[PDB]
Amino acid sequence: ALRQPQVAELLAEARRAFREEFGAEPELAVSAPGRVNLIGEHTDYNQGLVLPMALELMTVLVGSPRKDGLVSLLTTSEGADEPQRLQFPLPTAQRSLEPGTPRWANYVKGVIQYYPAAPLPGFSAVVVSSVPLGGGLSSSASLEVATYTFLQQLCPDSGTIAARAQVCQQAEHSFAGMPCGIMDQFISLMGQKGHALLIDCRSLETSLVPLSDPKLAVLITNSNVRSSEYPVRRRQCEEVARALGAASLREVQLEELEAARDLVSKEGFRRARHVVGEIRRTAQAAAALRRGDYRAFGRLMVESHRSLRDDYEVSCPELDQLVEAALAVPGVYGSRMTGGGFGGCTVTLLEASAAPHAMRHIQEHYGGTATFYLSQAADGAKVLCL
Ligand SMILES: O=C1CCCC2=C1C1(CCCC1)N=C(Nc1nc3ccccc3o1)N2
Ligand SMILES: OC[C@H]1O[C@@H](O)[C@H](O)[C@@H](O)[C@H]1O
Repeated sequence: ALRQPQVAELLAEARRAFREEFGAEPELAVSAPGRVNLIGEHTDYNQGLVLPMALELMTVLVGSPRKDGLVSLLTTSEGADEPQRLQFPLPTAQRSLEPGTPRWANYVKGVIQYYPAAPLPGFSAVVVSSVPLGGGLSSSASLEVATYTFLQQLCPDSGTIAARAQVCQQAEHSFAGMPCGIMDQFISLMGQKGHALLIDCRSLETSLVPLSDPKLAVLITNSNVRSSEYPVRRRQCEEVARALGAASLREVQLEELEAARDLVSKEGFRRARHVVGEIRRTAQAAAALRRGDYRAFGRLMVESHRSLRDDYEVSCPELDQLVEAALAVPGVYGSRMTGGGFGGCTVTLLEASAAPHAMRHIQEHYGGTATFYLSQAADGAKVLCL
Protein backbone atom coordinates (compact mmCIF):
# COMPACT_ATOMS: atom_id res chain seq x y z
CA ALA A 1 0.00 0.00 0.00
CA LEU A 2 3.03 2.24 0.71
CA ARG A 3 2.69 5.09 3.20
CA GLN A 4 2.14 8.69 2.11
CA PRO A 5 3.94 11.21 4.35
CA GLN A 6 1.96 14.32 5.28
CA VAL A 7 2.92 17.98 5.03
CA ALA A 8 4.16 17.94 8.63
CA GLU A 9 6.72 15.19 7.96
CA LEU A 10 7.91 16.70 4.67
CA LEU A 11 8.12 20.20 6.14
CA ALA A 12 10.09 18.93 9.14
CA GLU A 13 12.42 16.90 6.91
CA ALA A 14 12.94 19.85 4.56
CA ARG A 15 13.55 22.21 7.49
CA ARG A 16 16.04 19.91 9.22
CA ALA A 17 17.92 19.56 5.93
CA PHE A 18 17.93 23.34 5.45
CA ARG A 19 19.40 23.94 8.92
CA GLU A 20 22.16 21.35 8.30
CA GLU A 21 22.99 22.88 4.90
CA PHE A 22 22.79 26.67 5.33
CA GLY A 23 23.15 27.15 9.11
CA ALA A 24 19.92 29.11 9.67
CA GLU A 25 16.21 28.27 9.74
CA PRO A 26 14.23 28.66 6.48
CA GLU A 27 11.95 31.66 6.09
CA LEU A 28 9.49 30.40 3.44
CA ALA A 29 7.85 27.08 2.60
CA VAL A 30 5.50 25.88 -0.16
CA SER A 31 4.08 22.59 -1.42
CA ALA A 32 2.67 21.40 -4.74
CA PRO A 33 1.18 17.94 -5.32
CA GLY A 34 1.55 15.35 -8.01
CA ARG A 35 -1.43 14.21 -10.01
CA VAL A 36 -3.21 11.22 -11.49
CA ASN A 37 -5.49 11.53 -14.52
CA LEU A 38 -8.74 9.61 -14.07
CA ILE A 39 -9.61 9.86 -17.78
CA GLY A 40 -8.69 12.00 -20.78
CA GLU A 41 -5.27 10.85 -21.94
CA HIS A 42 -3.54 12.63 -24.83
CA THR A 43 -6.43 15.06 -25.21
CA ASP A 44 -4.24 17.64 -23.41
CA TYR A 45 -2.42 19.13 -26.40
CA ASN A 46 -5.52 18.60 -28.58
CA GLN A 47 -7.53 21.29 -26.73
CA GLY A 48 -9.60 18.50 -25.20
CA LEU A 49 -10.98 17.64 -21.77
CA VAL A 50 -9.09 15.99 -18.91
CA LEU A 51 -10.18 14.79 -15.47
CA PRO A 52 -7.13 14.73 -13.18
CA MET A 53 -7.02 14.91 -9.40
CA ALA A 54 -4.22 16.09 -7.14
CA LEU A 55 -2.52 13.44 -5.02
CA GLU A 56 -1.39 13.32 -1.41
CA LEU A 57 2.11 12.83 -2.82
CA MET A 58 3.67 16.28 -3.01
CA THR A 59 6.88 18.26 -3.32
CA VAL A 60 7.82 20.62 -0.47
CA LEU A 61 10.24 23.52 -0.91
CA VAL A 62 11.70 25.48 2.01
CA GLY A 63 14.01 28.43 1.60
CA SER A 64 15.04 32.01 2.28
CA PRO A 65 16.02 34.96 0.08
CA ARG A 66 19.67 35.93 -0.35
CA LYS A 67 21.37 39.28 -0.79
CA ASP A 68 24.08 37.52 -2.81
CA GLY A 69 22.07 37.16 -6.00
CA LEU A 70 22.79 33.43 -6.42
CA VAL A 71 20.55 30.38 -6.24
CA SER A 72 21.68 27.47 -4.07
CA LEU A 73 19.63 24.29 -4.20
CA LEU A 74 19.71 20.91 -2.52
CA THR A 75 17.29 18.03 -2.93
CA THR A 76 16.94 15.02 -0.65
CA SER A 77 15.12 12.68 -3.05
CA GLU A 78 17.12 9.50 -3.62
CA GLY A 79 16.08 9.13 -7.28
CA ALA A 80 17.35 12.65 -8.03
CA ASP A 81 20.07 13.13 -10.64
CA GLU A 82 23.54 13.54 -9.25
CA PRO A 83 24.82 15.95 -7.74
CA GLN A 84 22.16 16.58 -5.06
CA ARG A 85 23.31 20.22 -4.98
CA LEU A 86 23.71 23.00 -7.50
CA GLN A 87 24.46 26.72 -7.46
CA PHE A 88 24.08 29.29 -10.22
CA PRO A 89 23.65 33.05 -10.56
CA LEU A 90 20.31 34.53 -11.45
CA PRO A 91 19.78 35.22 -15.17
CA THR A 92 20.29 38.72 -16.53
CA ALA A 93 19.53 40.49 -19.79
CA GLN A 94 23.00 39.62 -21.07
CA ARG A 95 23.32 36.05 -19.75
CA SER A 96 20.38 33.67 -19.36
CA LEU A 97 20.03 30.24 -17.79
CA GLU A 98 20.48 27.13 -19.93
CA PRO A 99 19.46 23.50 -19.33
CA GLY A 100 22.16 21.10 -18.20
CA THR A 101 23.27 18.75 -15.41
CA PRO A 102 21.72 17.61 -13.11
CA ARG A 103 18.43 17.19 -14.96
CA TRP A 104 16.27 17.63 -11.84
CA ALA A 105 17.47 21.24 -11.56
CA ASN A 106 16.35 22.14 -15.10
CA TYR A 107 12.75 22.32 -13.88
CA VAL A 108 13.80 24.87 -11.27
CA LYS A 109 15.98 26.76 -13.77
CA GLY A 110 13.16 26.98 -16.32
CA VAL A 111 10.67 28.55 -13.92
CA ILE A 112 13.28 31.05 -12.73
CA GLN A 113 14.14 31.87 -16.35
CA TYR A 114 10.51 32.39 -17.39
CA TYR A 115 9.20 33.95 -14.17
CA PRO A 116 7.19 37.03 -15.25
CA ALA A 117 7.80 39.27 -12.20
CA ALA A 118 10.81 41.33 -11.13
CA PRO A 119 12.99 41.94 -9.21
CA LEU A 120 13.68 38.30 -8.40
CA PRO A 121 16.22 37.93 -5.55
CA GLY A 122 18.63 35.10 -4.98
CA PHE A 123 17.63 32.32 -2.63
CA SER A 124 18.68 29.15 -0.84
CA ALA A 125 16.25 26.25 -0.99
CA VAL A 126 15.80 22.59 -0.06
CA VAL A 127 13.56 20.36 -2.19
CA VAL A 128 11.82 17.28 -0.78
CA SER A 129 9.29 15.10 -2.56
CA SER A 130 7.09 12.06 -1.98
CA VAL A 131 6.21 11.87 -5.70
CA PRO A 132 8.18 9.02 -7.33
CA LEU A 133 10.44 10.78 -9.80
CA GLY A 134 9.59 10.02 -13.43
CA GLY A 135 6.97 7.50 -12.30
CA GLY A 136 4.14 9.01 -14.35
CA LEU A 137 2.60 11.00 -11.49
CA SER A 138 4.16 14.25 -12.81
CA SER A 139 6.92 14.77 -10.26
CA SER A 140 8.42 17.40 -12.59
CA ALA A 141 5.22 19.47 -12.66
CA SER A 142 4.99 19.37 -8.86
CA LEU A 143 8.56 20.69 -8.73
CA GLU A 144 7.83 23.37 -11.34
CA VAL A 145 4.68 24.55 -9.55
CA ALA A 146 6.36 24.43 -6.12
CA THR A 147 9.21 26.53 -7.54
CA TYR A 148 6.75 29.03 -9.03
CA THR A 149 4.75 29.27 -5.80
CA PHE A 150 8.00 29.79 -3.88
CA LEU A 151 9.11 32.58 -6.23
CA GLN A 152 5.76 34.30 -5.64
CA GLN A 153 6.88 34.72 -2.02
CA LEU A 154 10.12 36.35 -3.19
CA CYS A 155 8.25 38.80 -5.46
CA PRO A 156 4.47 38.67 -5.98
CA ASP A 157 3.18 37.93 -9.49
CA SER A 158 0.32 39.74 -11.24
CA GLY A 159 -1.03 37.36 -13.90
CA THR A 160 -3.80 34.79 -13.80
CA ILE A 161 -3.61 31.19 -12.59
CA ALA A 162 -3.60 30.09 -16.24
CA ALA A 163 -0.52 32.25 -16.88
CA ARG A 164 1.28 30.46 -14.04
CA ALA A 165 0.54 27.03 -15.52
CA GLN A 166 1.88 28.16 -18.90
CA VAL A 167 5.13 29.43 -17.36
CA CYS A 168 5.81 26.03 -15.81
CA GLN A 169 4.77 24.46 -19.12
CA GLN A 170 7.20 26.74 -20.96
CA ALA A 171 9.94 25.52 -18.61
CA GLU A 172 9.18 21.89 -19.45
CA HIS A 173 9.39 22.56 -23.20
CA SER A 174 12.70 24.43 -23.28
CA PHE A 175 14.57 23.13 -20.21
CA ALA A 176 13.32 19.52 -20.22
CA GLY A 177 12.88 18.91 -23.96
CA MET A 178 9.34 17.60 -23.42
CA PRO A 179 6.48 19.25 -25.40
CA CYS A 180 3.85 18.44 -22.77
CA GLY A 181 0.33 19.77 -22.42
CA ILE A 182 -1.04 22.02 -19.70
CA MET A 183 -2.86 19.47 -17.49
CA ASP A 184 -0.05 18.51 -15.09
CA GLN A 185 0.85 22.12 -14.31
CA PHE A 186 -2.83 23.10 -14.09
CA ILE A 187 -4.08 20.37 -11.75
CA SER A 188 -1.06 20.79 -9.45
CA LEU A 189 -1.90 24.50 -9.14
CA MET A 190 -5.69 24.23 -9.02
CA GLY A 191 -6.57 20.95 -7.30
CA GLN A 192 -9.08 20.91 -4.45
CA LYS A 193 -9.47 18.19 -1.87
CA GLY A 194 -12.29 15.71 -2.38
CA HIS A 195 -12.63 16.91 -5.99
CA ALA A 196 -11.43 15.98 -9.44
CA LEU A 197 -11.07 18.81 -11.95
CA LEU A 198 -12.71 18.63 -15.37
CA ILE A 199 -10.35 20.89 -17.30
CA ASP A 200 -11.23 22.23 -20.74
CA CYS A 201 -7.79 22.79 -22.23
CA ARG A 202 -9.20 25.12 -24.92
CA SER A 203 -10.95 27.61 -22.62
CA LEU A 204 -9.08 26.74 -19.37
CA GLU A 205 -12.47 26.66 -17.67
CA THR A 206 -12.54 24.20 -14.78
CA SER A 207 -15.34 22.20 -13.19
CA LEU A 208 -15.08 20.65 -9.74
CA VAL A 209 -16.41 17.07 -9.62
CA PRO A 210 -16.53 15.85 -6.00
CA LEU A 211 -14.85 12.56 -5.00
CA SER A 212 -15.35 12.28 -1.23
CA ASP A 213 -17.17 8.97 -0.87
CA PRO A 214 -15.71 6.79 1.93
CA LYS A 215 -16.83 3.71 -0.02
CA LEU A 216 -14.74 4.89 -3.00
CA ALA A 217 -10.99 4.45 -3.42
CA VAL A 218 -8.50 5.48 -6.10
CA LEU A 219 -5.62 3.00 -6.39
CA ILE A 220 -2.39 3.93 -8.16
CA THR A 221 -0.26 1.02 -9.35
CA ASN A 222 3.27 1.90 -10.42
CA SER A 223 4.54 -0.60 -12.99
CA ASN A 224 8.19 0.34 -12.26
CA VAL A 225 9.40 0.15 -15.86
CA ARG A 226 10.14 3.50 -17.56
CA SER A 227 9.10 9.07 -24.20
CA SER A 228 10.56 8.63 -27.68
CA GLU A 229 7.15 8.39 -29.39
CA TYR A 230 5.27 11.10 -27.45
CA PRO A 231 6.34 13.96 -29.80
CA VAL A 232 5.43 11.91 -32.89
CA ARG A 233 1.91 11.32 -31.55
CA ARG A 234 1.45 15.07 -31.12
CA ARG A 235 2.30 15.95 -34.72
CA GLN A 236 0.06 13.18 -36.15
CA CYS A 237 -2.86 14.90 -34.41
CA GLU A 238 -1.83 18.30 -35.79
CA GLU A 239 -1.57 16.91 -39.32
CA VAL A 240 -5.06 15.40 -39.07
CA ALA A 241 -6.44 18.70 -37.77
CA ARG A 242 -4.65 20.56 -40.57
CA ALA A 243 -5.96 18.12 -43.19
CA LEU A 244 -9.55 18.68 -42.04
CA GLY A 245 -9.17 22.48 -41.95
CA ALA A 246 -9.68 22.58 -38.18
CA ALA A 247 -7.60 24.34 -35.54
CA SER A 248 -7.54 21.20 -33.36
CA LEU A 249 -9.06 17.74 -32.95
CA ARG A 250 -11.37 19.23 -30.33
CA GLU A 251 -13.31 20.88 -33.21
CA VAL A 252 -13.74 17.41 -34.90
CA GLN A 253 -16.44 14.90 -33.92
CA LEU A 254 -16.37 11.20 -34.78
CA GLU A 255 -18.89 11.57 -37.61
CA GLU A 256 -16.81 14.17 -39.46
CA LEU A 257 -13.62 12.18 -38.89
CA GLU A 258 -15.36 9.17 -40.42
CA ALA A 259 -16.62 11.35 -43.28
CA ALA A 260 -13.05 12.51 -44.01
CA ARG A 261 -11.42 9.08 -43.60
CA ASP A 262 -9.88 9.22 -47.09
CA LEU A 263 -8.34 12.67 -46.52
CA VAL A 264 -5.87 11.50 -43.83
CA SER A 265 -3.44 8.67 -43.23
CA LYS A 266 -4.67 5.32 -41.93
CA GLU A 267 -2.56 5.64 -38.78
CA GLY A 268 -3.49 9.32 -38.50
CA PHE A 269 -7.15 8.33 -38.60
CA ARG A 270 -6.60 5.84 -35.77
CA ARG A 271 -4.92 8.50 -33.62
CA ALA A 272 -7.73 11.01 -34.14
CA ARG A 273 -10.36 8.36 -33.40
CA HIS A 274 -8.91 7.99 -29.91
CA VAL A 275 -8.54 11.73 -29.32
CA VAL A 276 -12.06 12.60 -30.49
CA GLY A 277 -13.54 9.61 -28.66
CA GLU A 278 -11.57 10.26 -25.48
CA ILE A 279 -12.78 13.87 -25.29
CA ARG A 280 -16.33 12.51 -25.40
CA ARG A 281 -15.54 9.79 -22.84
CA THR A 282 -14.31 12.27 -20.21
CA ALA A 283 -17.43 14.41 -20.58
CA GLN A 284 -19.41 11.21 -20.02
CA ALA A 285 -17.09 10.21 -17.17
CA ALA A 286 -17.55 13.53 -15.37
CA ALA A 287 -21.33 13.22 -15.72
CA ALA A 288 -21.25 9.61 -14.50
CA LEU A 289 -19.16 10.66 -11.50
CA ARG A 290 -21.48 13.55 -10.58
CA ARG A 291 -24.47 11.18 -10.29
CA GLY A 292 -22.45 8.50 -8.49
CA ASP A 293 -22.52 5.94 -11.33
CA TYR A 294 -19.13 4.41 -10.62
CA ARG A 295 -19.84 1.37 -12.79
CA ALA A 296 -20.41 3.64 -15.80
CA PHE A 297 -17.26 5.58 -14.90
CA GLY A 298 -15.29 2.34 -14.72
CA ARG A 299 -16.55 1.16 -18.10
CA LEU A 300 -15.40 4.45 -19.63
CA MET A 301 -11.96 3.88 -18.10
CA VAL A 302 -11.73 0.47 -19.78
CA GLU A 303 -12.78 1.95 -23.13
CA SER A 304 -10.14 4.65 -22.66
CA HIS A 305 -7.40 2.09 -21.98
CA ARG A 306 -8.32 -0.18 -24.90
CA SER A 307 -8.42 2.93 -27.09
CA LEU A 308 -4.93 3.93 -25.94
CA ARG A 309 -3.69 0.36 -26.50
CA ASP A 310 -5.08 -0.17 -30.02
CA ASP A 311 -5.78 3.22 -31.65
CA TYR A 312 -3.21 5.51 -30.01
CA GLU A 313 -0.67 2.73 -29.29
CA VAL A 314 0.92 4.31 -26.23
CA SER A 315 0.51 1.41 -23.79
CA CYS A 316 2.95 -1.41 -23.06
CA PRO A 317 2.59 -5.11 -22.11
CA GLU A 318 3.23 -4.39 -18.42
CA LEU A 319 0.46 -1.79 -18.28
CA ASP A 320 -1.92 -4.08 -20.17
CA GLN A 321 -1.15 -6.90 -17.74
CA LEU A 322 -1.78 -4.63 -14.75
CA VAL A 323 -5.11 -3.45 -16.17
CA GLU A 324 -6.35 -6.96 -17.01
CA ALA A 325 -5.44 -8.16 -13.51
CA ALA A 326 -7.34 -5.29 -11.87
CA LEU A 327 -10.33 -5.78 -14.19
CA ALA A 328 -10.78 -9.38 -13.03
CA VAL A 329 -11.50 -8.26 -9.45
CA PRO A 330 -15.19 -7.51 -8.77
CA GLY A 331 -15.48 -4.29 -6.85
CA VAL A 332 -12.98 -2.71 -9.20
CA TYR A 333 -15.04 -0.35 -11.32
CA GLY A 334 -12.37 0.23 -13.95
CA SER A 335 -8.66 0.37 -14.52
CA ARG A 336 -6.57 2.24 -17.03
CA MET A 337 -3.10 3.48 -17.87
CA THR A 338 -2.30 7.05 -16.85
CA GLY A 339 0.16 9.66 -18.02
CA GLY A 340 1.90 9.70 -21.37
CA GLY A 341 2.20 5.92 -21.45
CA PHE A 342 4.91 3.44 -22.38
CA GLY A 343 5.02 2.46 -18.73
CA GLY A 344 4.39 4.43 -15.58
CA CYS A 345 1.26 3.86 -13.51
CA THR A 346 -2.27 2.56 -13.86
CA VAL A 347 -5.20 4.27 -12.14
CA THR A 348 -7.96 2.11 -10.67
CA LEU A 349 -11.32 3.13 -9.22
CA LEU A 350 -12.71 0.55 -6.83
CA GLU A 351 -14.66 -0.03 -3.64
CA ALA A 352 -12.69 0.96 -0.55
CA SER A 353 -13.23 -2.47 1.04
CA ALA A 354 -11.80 -4.26 -2.01
CA ALA A 355 -8.45 -2.43 -1.87
CA PRO A 356 -6.47 -5.06 0.12
CA HIS A 357 -7.54 -7.98 -2.07
CA ALA A 358 -7.18 -5.95 -5.27
CA MET A 359 -3.53 -5.23 -4.49
CA ARG A 360 -2.87 -8.89 -3.69
CA HIS A 361 -4.63 -10.04 -6.86
CA ILE A 362 -2.88 -7.46 -9.06
CA GLN A 363 0.52 -8.28 -7.55
CA GLU A 364 -0.02 -12.03 -7.97
CA HIS A 365 -0.76 -11.67 -11.70
CA TYR A 366 2.01 -9.16 -12.53
CA GLY A 367 5.37 -10.34 -13.88
CA GLY A 368 7.20 -7.60 -12.02
CA THR A 369 7.40 -5.55 -8.85
CA ALA A 370 4.31 -3.34 -8.50
CA THR A 371 4.14 -0.52 -5.95
CA PHE A 372 0.76 0.77 -4.76
CA TYR A 373 -0.62 4.13 -3.66
CA LEU A 374 -4.07 4.62 -2.16
CA SER A 375 -4.74 8.31 -2.73
CA GLN A 376 -7.50 10.83 -2.14
CA ALA A 377 -8.16 14.03 -4.05
CA ALA A 378 -5.83 16.58 -2.50
CA ASP A 379 -5.45 20.34 -2.49
CA GLY A 380 -3.33 22.22 -5.00
CA ALA A 381 -0.22 24.30 -4.51
CA LYS A 382 -0.25 26.05 -1.15
CA VAL A 383 1.92 28.38 0.90
CA LEU A 384 3.15 26.90 4.19
CA CYS A 385 3.82 29.21 7.14
CA LEU A 386 6.92 28.51 9.22
O1 LIG B 1 15.35 12.31 -16.27
C1 LIG B 1 14.17 12.18 -16.06
C2 LIG B 1 13.37 11.17 -16.86
C3 LIG B 1 11.98 11.74 -17.29
C4 LIG B 1 11.14 12.25 -16.07
C5 LIG B 1 11.91 13.23 -15.12
C6 LIG B 1 13.40 13.07 -14.95
C7 LIG B 1 14.03 13.26 -13.54
C8 LIG B 1 14.36 12.15 -12.46
C9 LIG B 1 15.71 12.25 -12.22
C10 LIG B 1 16.15 13.79 -12.65
C11 LIG B 1 15.39 14.08 -13.74
N1 LIG B 1 13.18 14.02 -12.57
C12 LIG B 1 11.77 14.37 -12.88
N2 LIG B 1 10.92 15.14 -11.89
C13 LIG B 1 11.43 15.58 -10.60
N3 LIG B 1 12.68 15.66 -10.23
C14 LIG B 1 12.73 16.13 -8.92
C15 LIG B 1 13.84 16.40 -8.02
C16 LIG B 1 13.59 16.89 -6.69
C17 LIG B 1 12.28 17.11 -6.27
C18 LIG B 1 11.17 16.84 -7.16
C19 LIG B 1 11.43 16.35 -8.50
O2 LIG B 1 10.62 16.00 -9.55
N4 LIG B 1 11.16 13.96 -14.17
O1 LIG C 1 -2.29 12.44 -21.71
C1 LIG C 1 -0.87 12.43 -21.74
C2 LIG C 1 -0.33 13.35 -20.65
O2 LIG C 1 1.02 12.88 -20.39
C3 LIG C 1 1.74 13.66 -19.46
O3 LIG C 1 2.97 13.05 -19.19
C4 LIG C 1 1.90 15.05 -20.06
O4 LIG C 1 2.72 15.90 -19.27
C5 LIG C 1 0.53 15.70 -20.15
O5 LIG C 1 0.61 16.99 -20.74
C6 LIG C 1 -0.40 14.84 -21.03
O6 LIG C 1 -0.09 15.01 -22.41
